[PDB]
This record gives sequence, structure tokens and C-alpha cells, in this order.
Amino acid sequence: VAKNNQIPNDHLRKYWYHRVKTFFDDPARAQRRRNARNLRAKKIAPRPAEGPLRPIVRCPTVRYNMKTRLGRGFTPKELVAAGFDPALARFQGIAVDARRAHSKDAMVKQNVERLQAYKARLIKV
Amino acid sequence: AKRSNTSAHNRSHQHHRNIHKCVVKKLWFEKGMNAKFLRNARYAKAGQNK
Amino acid sequence: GVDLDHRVPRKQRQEPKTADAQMKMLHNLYAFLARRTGNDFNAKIAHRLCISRTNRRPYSLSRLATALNGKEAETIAVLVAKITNDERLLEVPKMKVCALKFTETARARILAAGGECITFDQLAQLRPTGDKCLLLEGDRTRRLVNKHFGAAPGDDNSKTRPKVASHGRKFEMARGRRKSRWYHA
Amino acid sequence: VKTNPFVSSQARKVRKSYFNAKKDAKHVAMSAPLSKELQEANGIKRLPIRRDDEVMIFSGRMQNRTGKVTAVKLSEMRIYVDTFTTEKINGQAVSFPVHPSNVVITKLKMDKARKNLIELRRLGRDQILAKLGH
Amino acid sequence: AEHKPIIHKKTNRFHRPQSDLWNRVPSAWRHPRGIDSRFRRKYRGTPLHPSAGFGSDKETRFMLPNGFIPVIVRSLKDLDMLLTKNTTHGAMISAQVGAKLQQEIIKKAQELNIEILNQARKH
Amino acid sequence: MAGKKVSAISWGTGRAKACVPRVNGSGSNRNGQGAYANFCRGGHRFNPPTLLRRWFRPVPSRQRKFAIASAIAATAVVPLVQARGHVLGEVKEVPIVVVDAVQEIKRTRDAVELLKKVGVYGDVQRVLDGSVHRSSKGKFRRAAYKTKKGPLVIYNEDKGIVKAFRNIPGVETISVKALALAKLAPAAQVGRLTVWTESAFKALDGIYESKKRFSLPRSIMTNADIEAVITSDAVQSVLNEKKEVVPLPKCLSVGACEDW
Amino acid sequence: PTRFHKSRKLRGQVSMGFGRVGKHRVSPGGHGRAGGQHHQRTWFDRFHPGYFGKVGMRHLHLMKNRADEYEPTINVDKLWTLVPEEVRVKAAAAKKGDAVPVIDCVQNGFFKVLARGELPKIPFVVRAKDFSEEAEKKIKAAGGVCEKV
RNA sequence: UAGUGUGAACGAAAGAUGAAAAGAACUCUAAAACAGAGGGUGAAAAGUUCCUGAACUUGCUUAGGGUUAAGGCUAUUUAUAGUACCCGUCUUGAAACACGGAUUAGGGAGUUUAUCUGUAGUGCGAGUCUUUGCACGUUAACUGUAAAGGCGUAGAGAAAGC
RNA sequence: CUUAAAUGAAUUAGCGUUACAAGUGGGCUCUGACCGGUAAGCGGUCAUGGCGAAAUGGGAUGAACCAUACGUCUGAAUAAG
RNA sequence: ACAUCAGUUCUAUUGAACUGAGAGUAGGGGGAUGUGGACAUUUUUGUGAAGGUGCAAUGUGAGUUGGACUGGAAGAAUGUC
RNA sequence: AAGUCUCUAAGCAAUGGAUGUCUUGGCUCCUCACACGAUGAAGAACGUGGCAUAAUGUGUUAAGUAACCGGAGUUGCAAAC
Repeated sequence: VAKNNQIPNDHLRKYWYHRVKTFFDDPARAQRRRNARNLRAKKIAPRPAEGPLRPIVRCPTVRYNMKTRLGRGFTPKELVAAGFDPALARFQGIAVDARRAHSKDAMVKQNVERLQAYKARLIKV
Repeated sequence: AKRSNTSAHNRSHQHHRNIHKCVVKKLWFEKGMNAKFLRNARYAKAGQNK
Repeated sequence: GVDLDHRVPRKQRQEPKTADAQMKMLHNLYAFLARRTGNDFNAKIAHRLCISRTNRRPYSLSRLATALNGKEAETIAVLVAKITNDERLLEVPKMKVCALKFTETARARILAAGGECITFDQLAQLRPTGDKCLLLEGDRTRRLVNKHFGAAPGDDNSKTRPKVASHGRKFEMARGRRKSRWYHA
Repeated sequence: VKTNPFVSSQARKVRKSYFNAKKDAKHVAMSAPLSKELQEANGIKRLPIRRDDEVMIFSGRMQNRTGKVTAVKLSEMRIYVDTFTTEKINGQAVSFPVHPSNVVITKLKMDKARKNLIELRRLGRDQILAKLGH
Repeated sequence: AEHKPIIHKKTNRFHRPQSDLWNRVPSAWRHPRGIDSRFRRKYRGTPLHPSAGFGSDKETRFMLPNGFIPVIVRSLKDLDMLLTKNTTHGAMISAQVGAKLQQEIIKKAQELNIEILNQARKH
Repeated sequence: MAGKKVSAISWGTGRAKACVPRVNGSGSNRNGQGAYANFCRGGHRFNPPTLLRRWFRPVPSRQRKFAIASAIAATAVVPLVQARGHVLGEVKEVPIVVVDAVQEIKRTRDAVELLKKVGVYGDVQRVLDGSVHRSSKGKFRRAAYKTKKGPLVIYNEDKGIVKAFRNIPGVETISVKALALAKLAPAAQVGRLTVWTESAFKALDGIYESKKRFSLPRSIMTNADIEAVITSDAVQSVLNEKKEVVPLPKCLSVGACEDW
Repeated sequence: PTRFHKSRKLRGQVSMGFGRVGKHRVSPGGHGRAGGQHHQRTWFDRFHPGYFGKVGMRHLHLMKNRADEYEPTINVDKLWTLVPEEVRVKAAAAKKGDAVPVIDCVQNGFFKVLARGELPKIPFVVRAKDFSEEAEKKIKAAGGVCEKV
């Protein structure tokens, strides 16, 4: 300890120098990810690769009430209102979530209209 | 074991390399002084500007 | 054998330590004037161009509106710094300004109220004497590093702010800072 | 510039692969141009050399002689020839090795594989010059 | 050209201390840092230290016994440097440059009047 | 774990040897030899390059976008391009823009026939004659001769143009959409000779208008040079007269000392 | 990098800028913050006073998305910064009537409002969670409304 | 691997003829696969752990000095005059009867990472950073970009509340 | 606010302020003053100087005393002696 | 008389004229030399590269350069890293 | 007042293996893979080639044999095809 510097706070008393993790993989990791999702989208064809379709969902705590994000899946209530079969709708390319039941009336009207726009121009081979 | 206790041989030398005169900012020291005096010295200033 | 004090206490910056063309160039313009015209205005502008970037503090646009309120037209606010606009000032006056750089927010504001956006080599043609000019400067001690400077904290009373990562209770608020825990500075 | 990643452009790796190639690649590496009498006849410039045929070297001590190939050598990477002999200090002729890329092939002897190689490269050279358009 | 009489101020090279004695120690100068060193102290019967005192005149620095300041010349293209300063500087052709290009640089120099300081290569 | 593979315990004082670590065992002759120290033969070296080390410098993205702007500015301005080391000759104007039908060039006869007509093939001849050697040991690991970096060619889109210019020494193709410092200003030396396409060249005001964080950098001066400003009569009237130093004599000053 | 270091110029100099008599060695003081109440106390006392000791009330399970910790603040002088500048110029030219623009603080992530500086005399409506006493006073005096959420 | 120890274990040194063996026939002295000398091969002996072949040490030849241990520096008419204690090191103090140092070559010691401090340079500026990642690529680079997040923009108090 | 009258010792000199950091925290000593001791080239203090980090000349010889503190050279006249 | 480092009078574009100073351990600052590799730019080399041995210059100096013998294939310069 | 001795220098050698130039070897980073074994693995021993000690192939079918795929001598001497 010397001079006017702030108290010496370095969390380096454990043998960190044995447990090192260098990230020279990162741009090669990017290609292993990227070559996977191209070898996906060929095998998934003719189905749309950006799917499956997911609901709009409000974030929980006080400082994210503003924002709205993608959820996990639509409720069995929201599918039946829109005109779908809850079990079979997984294989039509719509993610389904049985658990969520705190979504109030305003965000249901989005997600019904979201599924109707999908079901309007879904077609079958 | 037994080394020297002190010296002042070249205290004078070091002091004179630079006895800088530390100047006072103002003669009043309002932390001290009578509160009863300074209390009235506020109401002299406050009444004047109005 | 001669009795002199050979040491230098005071260096002073003579020419700028930047490796630009343009800052080195228009230093020599105002160095040339400061010698030859023999004037207090141009001597200052010459020296301001020498000095490091920390001392050239960014003189904001609301301070510029306060200075020029009173002063009549054809009066340039010369300013060896960057100008940065204030959000909180709402309607800018129409004002003539000279500085090294503006921020692109500030240049929009000054031009949109019929102002002027003058460079230093442009100003050397207009006003060599600096007649109806107005030199301004930002305050030196407005930097955050400057608040750590002074008597060491704990001198009763330093008012100097100790160098700390994390603020709150728990970090440097007990034995020294308050009279309950032994002593107060 | 190469696009194929799996071929290496380091000098260490290429020399090691070259000297320790398989037997089939080393025969192809040992090759030479034909003389212009044989180029118009067979319709190819470049061919790999066998113990049948004979060859003719410009520039050397052994300048401008024909002579048949006694032995190819793939480890030593050179060709022994008839005629190409200095004597020792003892009265004994010893055949002297020469690298084929200095040398022109003056006569050739057919093999089923040699005819089958030539008919491929003739048909290949007709396609490529039509593509480039000379 | 016209100049002063050249005078050097020191004739010989400076040796390192104790370099005469030992073969491990090379005779290139090194400033002695020994605490008890006689040489650092400057006693009598030590060599004088190399120092700005011994600096030659600003006119006559790098100047040969001939007159001219030697610029090194590595090719025919580098000989254009001496075209401006003809009778102050002068040419000095490199040791790398072979016998054929030696003769071409002399032939180029005799046209342009630049005195070549290299001498007696031979043959 | 290099140089510490050996066993080694350091003997101690008493034996009239230095206290450095010494490999143990018998009969090898290797044994009883100093090891494990930087000064010892086959010891661990003092701090050779680690993975720990920081390699990559995160240079701020405004200052990256600053430098490609200033390099493209410098690709004009004919002092700079020859001051790098080019043989542009005549025509002497820079930059060179070319009509967009050259973007459909396929074969390399046509690409070579392009450059000599627009007057750039002087710089390609600078590459072809006069190779450049590697004095260093770098020759073992990266080819004995280097090659010169000649012209540059820019196109908005590729129609086999890249294939055509590929293989000609010294010419580097880029898209206008990419751009880079390593191409435009190699070894930090601004002004490479650029051969723009029309469709590339007309994009640039569209590009630098609609870049998100970046905005286009201002100068401090309005003019290029000072000398017009000082020599003007607006300045000159205010100046004092140009002084010059007297040299002083070395020597009877006074008119009558003989009265005394 | 390694060229520009002071170490590079100190070849020949025997100590490399670290003294003869003292001898530069690895543990002068002791490790890290050691001897803070003993032999390095002068450093702690002089530069970081109040370091030693316990103060305050323990807080268990502190979360900062609660509306107890989390209150971002904004000031009365601005607010108008949140809206673009075409809006309030139209709002300046208006009667005592209609079309008074709603400056939503809560969308932009500002819960409380705090009067440090001035306003103009434009009408407006602040939607926010909370106010100060003086911030509520200044918004009235400009000629505008204080909504709560 | 050689090699050491009953054993667990320990563990070296050692690359380069020339383009191609054309790797030195045959003769003479000699007891002679001792060792040379002639004569040859090759562009050149580079002649078999053979490219270049440094220093220490040694041999031969040439030239000077020598009662002053030798060496150094200054000055000249070149063997004289004057001068000159042995470097490195801890030390108040080293020529010391303080310690290290027989000779020579090659190795041989303030470097890098994290969290910060302050000064100077650079870009933007009430903002700023584009990186986790996605889209590009002549592909680890470079280039483009959405949204969060970091630090800054308001602080004091143990805390409530402000 | 203003009514009066001036820059009212010598000699010298630009003065003020901030930031970052090195080494150091064993000293020794001449001439005087002094405490302890029979005394010490002994131990512990004080004032200016010196050495340490200061060559050169002088005291034959010497860290400390006297003259004097130094770029490389060429002269003149001196200091201690 | 000459060199260096300060300063004073001036000077656009890097300079001019003139004045003053000279110890230095621990330690600090400024400018410069050399080595392994890199990116540009420019070359040299079987009419003999690097290396090595002696000699003559040149720089205050770290160094650098010439020519002779030896050697038999690569080296170096300028600016940045 | 002697020297073949001893001291110093230069030239030609002996000894020694530095310097310089070379590089089918390392080191690291990234990629792909892990499908060994009672159907006898990994490891050990000894055999076996015309001249073969180590290593590498290989197991009395022992530098190999059969089938399919390559397709003409992959090195000193000798021998066969």
C-alpha cells in the first residue's frame, strides 16, 4: 500500500492461473453455429426457418413494464380462440406453453391477431 | 544493536533548500469568533440588499 | 567557480505537443501575430493553442448565451476550445462565435438561429487587433479528477473526496468519518 | 491464389509430402517434354518416363547425345541412361544420374497403360483449348 | 571548395579501462560505473572521458582529408542525391557493388563531376 | 511446462559448487548439470510469449470510420500518391473513374487491356520488374521474395471482375461496401492509386450520409494553407516593421579625454 | 511497448533504477492490505479514513427492480428534451383551450421529477410516478398538470 | 536410445563432403592397410562427425624490448622524461592481510495479465462504448447493424421519508 | 460613495500554485560549545563547514586539514605552499 | 580558438547574431547507436552476398565506412511496427 | 656488456568448433474424430529378410499369402521374375 491510490482490491489469491479460459474459438464458434442452422433450414424445407411462431409478452418487474418481448409459447386458451388444435399446433409450427395464465385481456387480443395472421396464410403440402 | 538516536546536522540545510510563508486566506475565522457577533453580522448583510 | 542555483523550477510549454498539421499550423499564425503586432489578445490565443487538451475545457453554449447578453452585434466570442450545446437552454440567441471545433449538435443550433461559425485562420483576416472580440475560457477545476486533488482526505477538513470504487455505507464511513467511531477527521 | 483450404502452401509441408509421396505420385513427378517430331504425332507435350524409351539432354558435359533409360530411381529422384558415362580413375564406366525436367524425350515405347494415358490427355487438350479460344 | 584547416582535437580512439589487459573485454568504450573505480573519479594517470569537449568544428565535421563529406552510394539511382551539392559532398561507392557496376558509376560520375572517394579497387 | 520437465534438487553449500538447481541421477552425464534456471542450459526462459497476453486492440469504431474516410480523401491529391512510390505518369490526374461496362469483364487479357489504356500499367510494370528480397530468416517460413503493392480497383458489384483481376501481380479488388485500411493505406501510408467504377463512385455520398454512429469529420481551418492569410493587406497594415539584429563593435569613444 | 520503457535505457547501470543499499525485494510491507491497524496504518489513516469499523443496518435480499430501490430521476428544467422540438413550437401558439401535449416520463424510464431550474409559459401534462414539492409548484406556475401513476 | 540405481524412478551427447562419388588407380622409400612423396579426380580438395573455420593455447618464420612483474596515459626527433595501486561488491571508510575473479567462446536477469491511479496524445460529446451476438467476407481480420447493458447525467442519511 | 497628497530606508531580486513519481529512513568528521568516562582513533548531543557523491595543487605519504571546487586546448599572472 | 547545454535579442518554413555556465554516488528527464522478426518503399549480388582475419579513414561516443586477403550464396538501406 | 630464454606485434599453419548461411524437426492456435477388449485389447518376450544388431513390417502362410483397388522395376551388391 503506497501513495494516494484506492484500496488494493484484486480477487487473485486463488490459483486462477491454472483455471484459464481463452476465447480464440469465437470466430470458429460462429461458423459451427452458422453451418448448423444452414444444415437445418435445408432439412426443414419447405417449412419456414425463422419459426416456430412465438407470443408477444410483457416483462415482469417495475423497470420493464414498458417493454414487450418474445415469450415461450401460446396458451391453450389463446389457440382455441384463434382457431387451432392445442396438441397438433406444435407440428403446425407454433410453440405452445400450458403454464402461463397471468396474461390479462389486452395481451390476449394481440396474440389472437398474431395467430390469425399466421393461420390466414398457412397452407398444407 | 546500539545505533544513533537522532541528529539535527542538516535539518537547517533541508529547510532552506525551499521556509515558505504560508499566507492566510482571510483574517476572520467564522468557525471561531462569537456567534452573537456573527449572528448580527448576517442581519446587517441580509437587510442591506433588499 | 560561481555561486548560482542551476536548477529549473519552472518549465513552460513553448510549442504544441500535438502531431497534427492544422493545430501546429494555426499556432504559427497566431505566434507570428503575437510577436509582430505586439498585443495582449494574440499573445493569449498563441499560448492557448500550446496548452494540453485537459486545460482547454469545453465551453458550453448556455455559458456563451450568458456572456453575449448585453454585448452588441459585430462582437465575436473567440474561444480556444470545443463548443458543446446545452439541452436545457431552449431558444438560442443569434450570436457570432469562433472556436477550434463545434459539436454537430451545436453547429446546427447556432446556424438555425442565423449565427456564424468562424475558424481561427478566418478570424486572423477579420480582426488582427481583436477589436470588439471577447476571449472566454472554461473553468479549470470542473474536472472530476480535480476534486481528488488538495490536502489529503482526513486532514480535518479536507473536503477532498477519497479515491473509492464503491459508495454507500460499508465502504469508508466509520472510524475516522464520524465522531461515534472514535474521531471525526 | 488458392481457394482450396486442404492443400497447404507452407514450404515445410510441401517438401515433406513431395519426398515422402506414394509410389504412384512419384512416377508422375518424374516426367519430361517430347521432341516436336513426337508432339505432332501423339498430340501431347508432357509425359512420365519409363525404362523402355530414350532421351536427349541439351547443356552439359554429356551435351547432345541420345540414349536409352537403364533405370529410373524414385528415392534418389534421378534417371540413369546408356552412353552417359564417365570412367573412374580405374578403367570402369559408371552411369551418371540426370533429372528428367532438364531433358527431352526423343523416342517412346507403348504400353496398354501408356496408350490409355495418351488417349485421355489428347481428348482433354481438345476441350481446354476450345474453352480458352485460341 | 574553401574551408578551414582541419584539426581533430583528439588523434587516437578511446579505450575502455582494463581492455589492454584482457581479451574478454572489447576495446569499444564503456562508461565505468564502479563504486571504487579510479576511472570514474578522474584521478591522474587515467584516460580522459569522451565528452562534448572533444567535439570537432561544425564546419569540418565528417570531412575527409581531401575536402568532401562522404555520402554512401549504393546504386546509379542513389547518385542523383549528389547532383545539387556538387562541391561540398562527394561519392563513396559501396563494397557490395561489383566490378561491372563499379565502372558504370565512375563513368556516370565523370559526366556530372562528382569526386569519388573510394580508391584502388584493383584489376 | 517447458524446461521444468527435468527433476532437479539443488545440492546445497559445502560442495564448492554454486547453489543453482542440479538434475539428479547417475551415469547419464546429463546428471549433476544445472537446470531449471534462465541462465542454465535447457532451463525455462525468462517470460516467453504467453496466451495470457493481450493480442487484439479494440480500436474505437468512430476512429476506424475516421481513417477509411481520410484514406479515401488522400486517394485524390496527386502529391501524395507518387510520394508513396508510384509511377502513374500521364495522365497525371487522380482519381481515375471508369465506365460500368468494365464491371462485366471476365478474362484477364481484357483486364490487362483495360489498365494500359487508362494509363495505370506503369504501376503494374513497377511490380513485374524489380522484385524485393527478405534479408531475414523469415525466408524459411514465408517465401524468399515479396511482391510490390501496385494499383487498386473498386466496384460496387462483381460480375466476374474479381476473377479477371485476380492473378495479375499488384492489383487488389475491393467492393465499395467493404473498404479497408490494409488495402487503401498499406503500412500507414495514405494515397494508393485507385481505379473506381462509376456505380462504386456514385454510391459514396449515399453511403456516408446513412452511417449510424459516424458523422463526417470537420477541419479546424477553413483554408488549406496559411500563406494567403498573412500576405493579405488586412493583416499587413496592422503589423510592425520587420526588425533585424545589429552586430556590435569590439573597440577611444569619447570626443575629448585630453582635457583631463 | 518494450522499446519505450525506462528499463531499456538502464542497461549498464547495475541496479536498474532500484538502489544499492536498500535492494529491491518482493515483500517490504506485507501482502495487499496488510498491517492496516499496525505498520501501514499511516497510509490508511491519511488517505482512506473511516475504512475500519461497522456502520448501518443490514439489508437482506436487496433487489433493484422493486420500486423501493429503483427510482430514476429527471428534472423540471428539461422534460421538453423528451419531446422533439417541432411539437412544443406548435404548443406555444395555442389558446387557453385544447391539444396540450403529454410528456410521458414513465415510458422513457424516469419515475420522479425534481425542480432544479426554470420552464417557459407553455401548457403541458407531466405523467410520472412521483414529484417533489417545488417541482409540482413550478409545473402549476408554467400552466400545466401533475398526473400520478 | 546410450547409461545409473536392489527398487520406485532417473536420462544425455550427436545435423551440413560435392551439382554428381567423379570416395583417390598406378609407381617410389618402407618389414608393412605405419607414414608420407609423386601422379590423378573436381569449377574449387571441400578428402570421409569432410561448408564457413572465430577466440583461448601452440609451432615455424620475420622485427624489436628486457636490473625496474607487465600493461596504460601525455609529449616528441621512438627509447627516453613525467605520470599511473586491481577490477566488481556490501560499506562512514577497500590497493587492502574483506569477499567473487586461471583463460576463451556461446547462453545469461524489471517481463506479462487483471483491477485502478495520474500525465500526455486521439475521436465523439450530455452523451459515450458495439463487445455478448446476428448479417457479410478475397474469411480467426476487415465491414455493416437491432436492442439491452456498462460508466456519466443528483445528492445527503443507518433508515423511513425527502 | 467620496475631500485632501504622494509612492516616503539600504542592497538585491520576477513572484505565486498544482500534479505525478524515484532513491533514502546504518552515516562519518574538522574547528568551537557540552554530557558520561582516568582516558581512548571511546560512547551520546549542539552550530557552520567538509567527506560520503569533490578532481587538481599543497601538508614526503593520508576520505575529513589549507588553496580551489573541473568541457577540450594554447599562454599570462597568482593562491595554498 | 573550438564543442556542448541554457538564455537574451530578433526571425516562418527549423535559422541568425550575442552573452553566460561547467564535480557528481543513489536516482530522475532529453536526444542518439546497435540486434532478432514484420509491413511498405528502394536496391545490391558467381565481373563474387553474408561471415572471418589484418589496415586506413570517419564520429565526442555507442558505432559506421573504405580497400586487401579468405569465403562460395545470399545481404543491406530509408520510414513506421 | 650474453641469450635459442622471456615479453609484444605481423604472416603462414596445428588445435578447437564460435560466427554467418541452410532446415523432410519443433512449439502454439483453430478444425474434425475417438467406432480399444473373452471374435483375446493395451503392454511384454522371442522368432522371421540372401547379405539385417536396433527400429519398422509381420507370426512356422513369419519383410509376407489370398481377393478387390492402384499399374511397371521406390536404394548398395547378388539373384530371380
